[PDB]
Amino acid sequence: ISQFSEAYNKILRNSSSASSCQLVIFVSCLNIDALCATKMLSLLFKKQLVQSQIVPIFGYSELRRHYSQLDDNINSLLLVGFGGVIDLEAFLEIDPQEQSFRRDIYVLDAHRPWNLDNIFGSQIIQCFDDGTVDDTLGEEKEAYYKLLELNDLSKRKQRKKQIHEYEGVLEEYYSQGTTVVNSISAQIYSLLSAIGETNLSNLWLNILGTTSLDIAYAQVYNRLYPLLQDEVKRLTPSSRNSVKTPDTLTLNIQPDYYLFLLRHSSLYDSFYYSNYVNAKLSLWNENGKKRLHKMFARMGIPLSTAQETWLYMDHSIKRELGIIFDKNLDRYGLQDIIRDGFVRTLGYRGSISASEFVEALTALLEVGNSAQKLTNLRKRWVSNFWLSWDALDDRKVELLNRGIQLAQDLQRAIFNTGVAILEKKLIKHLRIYRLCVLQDGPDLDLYRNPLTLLRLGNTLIECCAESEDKQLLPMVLASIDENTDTYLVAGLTPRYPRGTKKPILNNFSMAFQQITAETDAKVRIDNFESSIIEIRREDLSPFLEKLTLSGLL
Amino acid sequence: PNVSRTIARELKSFLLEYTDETGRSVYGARIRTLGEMNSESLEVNYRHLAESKAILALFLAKCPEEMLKIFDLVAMEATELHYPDYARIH
Repeated sequence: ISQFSEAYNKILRNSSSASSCQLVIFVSCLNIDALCATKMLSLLFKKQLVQSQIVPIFGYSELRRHYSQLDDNINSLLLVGFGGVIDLEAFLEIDPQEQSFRRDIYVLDAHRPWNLDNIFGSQIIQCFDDGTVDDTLGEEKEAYYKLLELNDLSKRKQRKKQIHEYEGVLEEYYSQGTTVVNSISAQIYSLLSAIGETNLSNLWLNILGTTSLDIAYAQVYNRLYPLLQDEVKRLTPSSRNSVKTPDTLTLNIQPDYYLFLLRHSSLYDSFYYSNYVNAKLSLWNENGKKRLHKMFARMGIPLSTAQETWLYMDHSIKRELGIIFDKNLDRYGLQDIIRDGFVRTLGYRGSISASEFVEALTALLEVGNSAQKLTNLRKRWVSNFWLSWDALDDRKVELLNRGIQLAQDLQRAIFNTGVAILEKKLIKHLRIYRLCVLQDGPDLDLYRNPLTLLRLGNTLIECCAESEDKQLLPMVLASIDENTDTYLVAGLTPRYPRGTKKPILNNFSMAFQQITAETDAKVRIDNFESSIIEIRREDLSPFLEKLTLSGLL
Repeated sequence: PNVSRTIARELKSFLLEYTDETGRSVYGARIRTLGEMNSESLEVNYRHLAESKAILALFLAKCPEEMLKIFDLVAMEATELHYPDYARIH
């Protein structure tokens, strides 16, 4: 509810001291956006050389272990991606200490709607709600100034009728789907441009941030291109090349493709594993696989030349890469492939597509790495976080490729198993919504991570619906290996075929909390996201039955 | 001979719009097959060629040599109209 620059000067005044400082910025959690945000944030701190702690939090339940344990001198705290949904004032408590409260916890979140207790009643925040939903948002505005603090019998009856009158519309709010408005990174950059830093790798961090989520919607991002492209116009390494030159040597616009790993993998394998194209061409089917080859017969690209790594393909095919696709792809309905994208060239190393980089980092997060076992695993993910954090750095590229050799493999897993599902037609159309469960599969170790099931769930909800009449219906998935029937189940959102009228607001967040409040059968919201929960095989089936009814949508 | 060129004008007609088993041109589907497989062997049944005309079948039992060279260039023409490419393939 504040100016970004002024919130900045506040976090400046409470910061620098002897001993320095102290602030812990919480990077959270598994979302690439977090990295994108906190890296340019951390670089900004290093600019004024302000000491910082930075914590890799996984579990939402895990945050309590930290904040309740170690705090001493820390008067100014910062947090990322948490608290937009569940309020930490009740969750942490707080317990006001010393107006002009000593500690300011900044909470940065893209999630909506905000918790009601957060924005109004200033204690721990210093909210980041600005500027996306301001709004009004008159529904939260009347939620308090009316409620607080609230012949005489008719005035009591009138008063109470008014109270429930506000409580109904208030109940409409805060019970709702969790949907990201704008990427937190973008706003950190809006905060950053007011201070005056135009830095190139910074901007690349923004591009990374925005393009973190294009796998899932945009939704506003379709109109974020002005806010990026203009900035790309606010700077330039040289008016003209001047090949290369070995330095600056920076990012530029190119006809990029939702196509998967075009530059770091072989072309044919790049269609065959791509996510958008899995769908339209029915590639899980042997009968459709051929249709790809017909694409190549249309392009005049040899099959043998399609099998070869993209660095080494002939030059003629490169110069025709932006034409041939226009000549052909239009006929297959694949006409939405070509985006205007961002590509940063490091020169003699190669170039990297904005999206593919994100595929590298995601790749890093799950691989390349009774409560003791889950804690130890979540711990392994915590360590792995930094292995992924390092790849963002420019000076070490040598491990970034270790991401990509993984990002390929994962797909080779994911695709494979994905097909293993469609052969058995495991989809349960049900009535109100679509649902699935993986009872068996190869290498569930890869599927342990929330984000792995976010991407498999994504290629699957993308595959089932082209569309593909009728009625985009949200999907459900489940997997188990070890940790005694943890059976991780993540919520999902429907995918429109590039024509998106409504955000549609994932409802699993609410539907799960209704069940936690009913019989709560081995239901665990331990994962940071409201869409993803844990379950046991003993209680999963009654849970599934209680999921089927009553349907909130 | 140049007269033989006119023969091509006939055999191309045999190459695409010829049908059998209630529609669904077979040789069109072979060209489509390679085609995708791009195995560069187009395959023509002698039964059908002899079914349309015995005059060409007689040319196969007299002088296959130069006639296959006349024929396969036209096959390349048919693949050319069906897939406006393979100037780069074979």
